[PDB]
Amino acid sequence: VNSFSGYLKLTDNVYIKNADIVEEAKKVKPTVVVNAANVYLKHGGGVAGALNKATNNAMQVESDDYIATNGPLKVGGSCVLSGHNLAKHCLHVVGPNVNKGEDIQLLKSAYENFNQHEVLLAPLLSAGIFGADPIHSLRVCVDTVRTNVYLAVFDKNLYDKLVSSFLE
Repeated sequence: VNSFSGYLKLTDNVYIKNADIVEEAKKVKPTVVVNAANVYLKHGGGVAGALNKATNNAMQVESDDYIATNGPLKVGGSCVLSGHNLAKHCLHVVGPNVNKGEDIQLLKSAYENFNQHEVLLAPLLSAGIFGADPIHSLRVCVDTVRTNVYLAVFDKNLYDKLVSSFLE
């Protein structure tokens, strides 16, 4: 349980590894895995699509049920649902999509949800199709999160850029 191996320390509580977050979740068995969700919890692509596919659509079925009760999430908000076979819990967090004009300030609010959980396996929020600068997103993470965060970054080129920008 929570057997993280091969992570590089960035700060006392933020670690990083060049790895696939789905493969890590299966090896590590974490208490919490974080999903880079959208407000409708439609796990179509990116991290969200990969995590959902690894549950063979169990996560989407549960998410559809939650959205029928609560309506859409808010940007900056989150919900804790089942982790299915990847984790005990999955924390679905909505970061801002700056392509759509959503406020980059809200990325702080997004990361703040991490502080309700003592250890998390997570991706960088608001990267990819959400349009934010990933190095900037890591800055906000290390400024905001006070609990133990293990970040999985798939792209080796981006991984090297991140480790350079933080330790060089």
